[PDB]
Amino acid sequence: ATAILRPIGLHVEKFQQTYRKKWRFLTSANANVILAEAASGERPARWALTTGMA
Amino acid sequence: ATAILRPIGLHVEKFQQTYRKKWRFLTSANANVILAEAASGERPARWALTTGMASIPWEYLFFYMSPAEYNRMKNYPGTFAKSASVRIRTWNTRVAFQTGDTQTANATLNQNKFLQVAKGIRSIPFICSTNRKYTYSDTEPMQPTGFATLTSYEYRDGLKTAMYGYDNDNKDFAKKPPADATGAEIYLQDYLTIYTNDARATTGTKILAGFPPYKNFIEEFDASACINTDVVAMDYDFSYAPLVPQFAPVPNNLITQNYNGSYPAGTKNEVTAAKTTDSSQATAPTQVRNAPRKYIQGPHADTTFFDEEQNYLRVPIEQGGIFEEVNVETVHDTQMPSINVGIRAVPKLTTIDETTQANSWLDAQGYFEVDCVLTTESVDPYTYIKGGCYSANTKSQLQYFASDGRPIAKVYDNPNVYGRMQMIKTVKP
Amino acid sequence: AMYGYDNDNKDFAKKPPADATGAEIYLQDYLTIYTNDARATTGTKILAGFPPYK
Amino acid sequence: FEEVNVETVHDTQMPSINVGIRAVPKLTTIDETTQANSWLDAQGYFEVDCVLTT
Amino acid sequence: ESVDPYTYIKGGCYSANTKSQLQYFASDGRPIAKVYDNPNVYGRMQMIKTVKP
DNA sequence: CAGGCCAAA
DNA sequence: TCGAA
DNA sequence: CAGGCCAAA
DNA sequence: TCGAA
DNA sequence: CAGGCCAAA
DNA sequence: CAGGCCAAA
DNA sequence: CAGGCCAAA
Repeated sequence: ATAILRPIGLHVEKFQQTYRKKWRFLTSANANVILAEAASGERPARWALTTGMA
Repeated sequence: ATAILRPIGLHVEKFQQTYRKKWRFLTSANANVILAEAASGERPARWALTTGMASIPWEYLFFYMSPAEYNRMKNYPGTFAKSASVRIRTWNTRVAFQTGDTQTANATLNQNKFLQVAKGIRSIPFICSTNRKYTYSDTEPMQPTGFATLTSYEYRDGLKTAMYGYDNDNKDFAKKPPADATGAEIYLQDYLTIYTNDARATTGTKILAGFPPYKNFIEEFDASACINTDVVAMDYDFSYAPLVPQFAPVPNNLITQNYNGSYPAGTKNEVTAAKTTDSSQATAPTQVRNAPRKYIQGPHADTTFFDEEQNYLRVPIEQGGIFEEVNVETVHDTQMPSINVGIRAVPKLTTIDETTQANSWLDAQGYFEVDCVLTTESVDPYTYIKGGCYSANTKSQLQYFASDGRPIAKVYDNPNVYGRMQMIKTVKP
Repeated sequence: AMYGYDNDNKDFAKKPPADATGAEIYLQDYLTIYTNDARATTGTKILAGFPPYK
Repeated sequence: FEEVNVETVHDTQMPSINVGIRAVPKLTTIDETTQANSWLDAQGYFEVDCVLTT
Repeated sequence: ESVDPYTYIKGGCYSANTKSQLQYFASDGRPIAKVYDNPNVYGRMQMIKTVKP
């Protein structure tokens, strides 16, 4: 029995794209210093310890 | 030495899409009858010989993509149709047991059934045939007796309407259900016609050659043994077929004063040339460069053709020679083969008093399943950092334009000249 | 149509039991595809037509 | 239907079987490019064997 | 990745019903989205209303 | 290419 | 183990 | 033995 | 490399 | 054959 | 020892 | 991945 028609489904077309970038970053070596942050609104007063990793 | 950077070039993204359709066509077996066509304007008086092979419109875009696919394809600039393919298979051919006439009909179980196929008739220099629609007689539905007023554009529009239905808001929506949805058949009504000069009104010297033997250029098969068989299989790689204009490049006039500078092309022909010929031999052929043309994208774009969608069903997909690129290129004229298929008329069993062809014919219909595929490609350059896609300057495209503003395009409906297609102004829809 | 009527029914002679006779049963329920009728729609319209159910 | 037993439940449905013969166009010619205007009568013959286990 | 359905014959691309997408919205109309700038709670990100540019 | 979506598997 | 693998 | 001619290849 | 070998 | 049911595994 | 916890894997 | 365009080879 020859099949003139078959369930070929929908004609769905799928596209793929890729994006490449190269960046150069300069980061300073900050000291580890304790800074006082005042309370404001919902934020309570807290001590802050900075770190040099960007 | 480590390389932190390398010439990675541009970020060009290429998309490929394919479109598949399956159509069922019914073609009647017209008789071979000579019809007189009166002279009108530039057309001289001519005798017309009808033939029963219906044409397969595989050179047009609606044959491959639905309106939704075409509307979405409009959103991808730089869309070039790379290839097309068509396969025609034949099913059981039907022949009437007996016609409406009953006094002399002589119904018969036995039947002779022949199928004619033509592939290169349109490109033959001397045949000068064309595709026409007839008006059949009441007593003999297989005997044409004239020509219908429907042009090729109207015929293709009606065929597309039969294929894809109407809009939901149209009042005639209930008339023609979508064949692409139902799987029904579509009666083909455009058939081949051979032509010859009508010497009756000619004054002076006359050409009395008659019709050319066009039967020597067509295949013919026994339709009884062709049940469920592949008859036609054609592939066509398009030389140049821009469906959507390329991305508009960044103009160099806003940056550099050098934009108008010239540069030597050498002996190479960088500009396409139009050739005008006269088959009446009253004037020698002429080749003209710098033909009137204008850009199809950019600051001074003229997108009349694509806005009019002439390439959907009014103009064939293949448009080589029409479109020029500013890139260092080579261009040659291109055309597509013409597929004609149909059943030969079956003579009635009644006897004939004199030696001549059949006077009456049995009704017949051929059943053709057509599977068509169209493959296209698209490009997005991403040349500049901001402001969307822009293409390179060398990718700028121009199209031939008439002095009155109408673009010039190929048409396959007119008969060929010198085995070549003819350029003509597009007509506004 | 498949199983006939009860013996006390007046219409018992109309439809013999197909399970007993082996006769056929004409089917009368067929599939129907649907699409929106945009003729009376006011404002934006959906003009997609029928889906390719084939 | 739910049970008081510690259970897992998911929605269920059955496939729909549709079978039938396509209409046969009449041999008469048609003046314009469109589908068939008249059709020959046709009937398909289907033997269905069904089993249910409980 | 991208997808074009071509579900219907005419009128451009239309997707299936099951592909319909909803987004969380505040009672005032501003959509809700993830932000990685605020500190985590329970090792989890926090949903917050987007601010109009 | 039918059973809770298919363009997922 | 509300298919069933 | 169909695509810019075929009687050319 | 406006088919394509 | 006992632990979120057993007539399920 | 980075992705909805780590002292679980 | 430079020489008459590159997203063609």
